[PDB]
Amino acid sequence: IVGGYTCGANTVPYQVSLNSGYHFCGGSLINSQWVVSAAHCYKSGIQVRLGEDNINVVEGNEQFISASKSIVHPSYNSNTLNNDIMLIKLKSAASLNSRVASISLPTSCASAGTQCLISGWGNTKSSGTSYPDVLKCLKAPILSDSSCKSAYPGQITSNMFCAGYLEGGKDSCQGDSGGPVVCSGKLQGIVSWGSGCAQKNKPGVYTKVCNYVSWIKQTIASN
Amino acid sequence: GRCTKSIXICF
Ligand SMILES: [Ca+2]
Repeated sequence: IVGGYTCGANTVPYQVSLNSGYHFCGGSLINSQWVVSAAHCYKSGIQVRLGEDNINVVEGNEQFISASKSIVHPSYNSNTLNNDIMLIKLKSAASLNSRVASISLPTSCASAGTQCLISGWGNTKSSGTSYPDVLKCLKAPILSDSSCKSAYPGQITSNMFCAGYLEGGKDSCQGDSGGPVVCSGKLQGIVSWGSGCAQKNKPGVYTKVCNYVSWIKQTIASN
Repeated sequence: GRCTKSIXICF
């Protein structure tokens, strides 16, 4: 997260870190057994780390749970990044408490201008590389269809949306992929892609979770 | 260029 702020320990209790001997992506807890992340974050050997603040220190409140299923959307296209969503099933149910909690799925799509909270342990610099120990947060608005397509012509599908700031300086970045965009208590977005981070006229692009609620429910119910 | 925001994919 570039241009954001320190969230504070466990203030984003649905935020998880995906770990393979290092943090490589985020995710969002949607019930005691299931995490939503990005399809492009798929790999073998994922350990889900819940209740994290400082990802490099055992502070208390952590739960480390192996992924038992990692389900990439069958129509994920690795070239266009359309359908960039993955469900992870935890080997055992997380213990839910104030510091580890699920986030609600949307009942409808959000509109342009709606403030959202984007969080993660990604790069904090738009030029070069600095990775934080603690969770970073950013408040960012959803952009209109017209500004999103203007920014990225021929690239925005119906399953994507833009959020952030066209003036530059504030964005998600490398290491934030898979993490939450939460708007009025609903998981509307998954950190997916963009041209660089926090660049002028190049906002972040996010998987449009409201298009996948039915698929998520159907997939969980059958697994 | 467009890239995913994972550690450590660009197009
Ligand atoms: Ca920790």
